[PDB]
Amino acid sequence: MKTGIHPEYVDTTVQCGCGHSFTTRSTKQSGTIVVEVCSQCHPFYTGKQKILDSGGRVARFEKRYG
Amino acid sequence: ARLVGVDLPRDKRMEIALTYIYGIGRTRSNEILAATGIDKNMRTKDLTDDQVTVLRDYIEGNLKVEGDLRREVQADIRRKIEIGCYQGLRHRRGLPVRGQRTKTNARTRKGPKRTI
Amino acid sequence: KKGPFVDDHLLKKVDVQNEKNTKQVIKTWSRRSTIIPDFIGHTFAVHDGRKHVPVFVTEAMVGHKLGEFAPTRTFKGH
Amino acid sequence: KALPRLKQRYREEIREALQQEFNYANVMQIPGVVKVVVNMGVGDAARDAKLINGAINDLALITGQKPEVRRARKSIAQFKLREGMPIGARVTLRGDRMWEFLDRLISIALPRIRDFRGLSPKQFDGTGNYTFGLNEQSMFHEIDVDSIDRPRGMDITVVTTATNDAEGRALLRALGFPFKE
RNA sequence: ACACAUGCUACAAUGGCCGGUACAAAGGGCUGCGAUGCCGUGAGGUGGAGCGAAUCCUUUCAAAGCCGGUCUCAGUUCGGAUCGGGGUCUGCAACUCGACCCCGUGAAGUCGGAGUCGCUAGUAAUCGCAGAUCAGCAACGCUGCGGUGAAUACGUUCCCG
Ligand SMILES: [Mg+2]
Ligand SMILES: [Mg+2]
Repeated sequence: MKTGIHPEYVDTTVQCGCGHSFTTRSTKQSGTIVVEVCSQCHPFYTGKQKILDSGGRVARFEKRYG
Repeated sequence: ARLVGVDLPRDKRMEIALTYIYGIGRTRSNEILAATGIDKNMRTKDLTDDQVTVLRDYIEGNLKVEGDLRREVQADIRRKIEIGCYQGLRHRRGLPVRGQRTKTNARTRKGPKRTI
Repeated sequence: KKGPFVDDHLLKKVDVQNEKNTKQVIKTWSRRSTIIPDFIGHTFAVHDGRKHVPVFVTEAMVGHKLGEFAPTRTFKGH
Repeated sequence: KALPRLKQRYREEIREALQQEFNYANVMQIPGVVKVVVNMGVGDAARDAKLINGAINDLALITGQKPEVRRARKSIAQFKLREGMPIGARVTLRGDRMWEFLDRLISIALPRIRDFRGLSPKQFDGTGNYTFGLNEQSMFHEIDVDSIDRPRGMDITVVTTATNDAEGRALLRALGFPFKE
């Protein structure tokens, strides 16, 4: 690494909404970062819901009734 | 008062005040404010400093703070875009999402009535 | 608000049909609605003015009228 | 800490998992991440000389390094360019600076990829190297939403010593890289 | 997607939002207007005192304006077209095809150039009305039609008859 052409570095605590906490290095000088996703893949549930959201023939029938 | 970055009305029912956001509907705002305790009768001008803090803290549990919904929806769409589900390529090329009209109507999604 | 048009012309026919418990095509100019569950199990003849397209029936199908499936025109792109 | 959390968990969990799944019959033959490079793309050049500096600043505070700019290797007529003009930036990360970047990515940025629904596992080259493109910009919590002026997306790729594509696929699966089939 | 027309909605501080709030001028009702109250956020629904009527019904019956809270001069909280969906309405029939409230997406338009047009006394604007024509609604254009209330005036030289 060079002398000072890069930003500073300091410990960083990343706290999530559900209560989870991570510790890692970053560039934020505040030392604490609030995030909206914990160590759990909400992507999984989002995909599980939107794979069901699909469907056009079932919708046409569900509307048809006859 | 001010919020985390979204502008809200002053004397409109809390439901419509929070629904004015592009990503929150009327029923969504109602069911979100009910859990926090902000009845739909009280207005946005008579709120307390803690009523905004509790609202922000709750809209992170089930739903997402304004900036968080902004960092949800667009790349939600972008992921389901090709090679994802057919709805992706339906939304990309500006095509009826649920099979709306194409020529005679549905000009809202197709664009303005250009003077051609 | 599940009380829309009753479509008596088709209600009487499906009644006389379920009185015998058969599954046949109801030949009638019924292109109005099939809201009531009494229409389930039986088949009808859509009258959009030009022709008819048969379809199968079941129980989980509730929510539209009888003619709003495919318009009087056809969508093919080219 | 001495070693980042990502490397700490990798060196044992992912190593033993990869070994038990594809026993290479010799140590040091297990695929291990070599380097992760982020390429900030441009091409509006010849019309604005400030967006390049803006994108450099964007790559800054996202990667703890000084992004290096690439110059046009050849002038093009259709696309207005010129030999020697700065077109595009990149940042290469390796070691602890790569592990921290990757862990922060998988933990915030991917979740910050707006409502991340998954990624296509077909984005793999012939030698087990992954690549994925961030569309608009700033999928991290380091650049302010108000400071963000215009979308300047980029690409991020990870290169490892994987002989085949299945090796890199399994490595990323063991890692926090969710895939969708 | 248009050349055009008696020509709504609007373009905002002489404007908007909601909770509350007074007067009157003043048509019609036998296969119809339709109240206290219960059902709804809304088109509406089971029901019906009253009614050939200065009564009851459009409720004891609106608003501009009026005393309070606010936006602080902007494609916005004014503006509602279009759209997906709950649908309501009268109709055997609301799909190519009517009217309406509501959940959401939220467009031209920042008082419009050359030009053209109404108007001297309760006249043209700034808030209002509908019966029959319909079983059903385009009805915001019509046939009848209340209220508050100013501006100006050298003369027919000038365009038109
Ligand atoms: Mg979380
Ligand atoms: Mg008639």
